[PDB]
Amino acid sequence: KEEWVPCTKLGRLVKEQKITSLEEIFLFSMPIKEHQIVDQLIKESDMRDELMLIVPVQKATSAGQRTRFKAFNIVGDGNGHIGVGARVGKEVSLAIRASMIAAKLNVVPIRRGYWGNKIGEPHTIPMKVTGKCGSVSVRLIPAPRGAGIVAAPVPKKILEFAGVEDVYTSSCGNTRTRGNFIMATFYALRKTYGFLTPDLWAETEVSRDPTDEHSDFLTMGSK
RNA sequence: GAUCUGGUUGAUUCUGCCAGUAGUCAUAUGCUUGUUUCAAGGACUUAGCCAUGCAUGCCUCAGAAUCACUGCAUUGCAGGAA
Repeated sequence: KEEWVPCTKLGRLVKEQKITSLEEIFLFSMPIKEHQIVDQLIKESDMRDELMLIVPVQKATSAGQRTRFKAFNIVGDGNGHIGVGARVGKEVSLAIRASMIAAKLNVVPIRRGYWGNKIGEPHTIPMKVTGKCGSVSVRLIPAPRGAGIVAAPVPKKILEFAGVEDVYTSSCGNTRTRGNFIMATFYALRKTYGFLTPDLWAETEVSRDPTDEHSDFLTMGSK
């Protein structure tokens, strides 16, 4: 690795021990634009990467074609973090790198609940949801203990990395376009904190953004 | 186990069929085979045609005994065929 010097207010606060988790970030809903902030606050040997898809892309020109590779990369942790990203390069290893980097800036937390009696730790989404990308759409359905992941290959990875165990699924549209299939399943998971349930409502006391709190630091850093 | 993949373009997103995939006391047809338990089997086309043999008879203490029938006894007794 070649070293990090932060260009963001956020990044400074992460690079010293003030912000010690990604849930502080997630709360006040600040954007992450330096991949090193996800590296810093998530322990190593607990991230699981992999490449869902690598694929050629062309364009037409005079004399012949022009070729550019492309790639999809998915990343996350079984405590409820996941992201996805896809990018392009004119060589192979390029697109690989650029995907991984992208993916670590679309990290989003995932909420889990129960199907029935509340015992143990949550193994399943609390509700039905949907996502749509392109024509192809995806629906995720709660299921009881031991039901397991009943899904196609493509979705099953998304779910497994999230920390969702038992589930069921179904889809419509052309599911054979893989890039859209991925992104659909991703948009699905997101919306479990996008929906409001009697578990919550209470009008919680709200808190100041880390920037306000730690403002002392960031002033000195300017000088 | 409330699931999918390949094929229309120079490349992309759809619609839509074709092809792949798993069962079936559901039948046929090739290749192949060491032990044991269990079990369907001329229904599909022709409810078309049939050689030969067998497939429904029955007697007890208790309906009719002169077998010219059998045993024992010697003029009676017990079996008793068709």
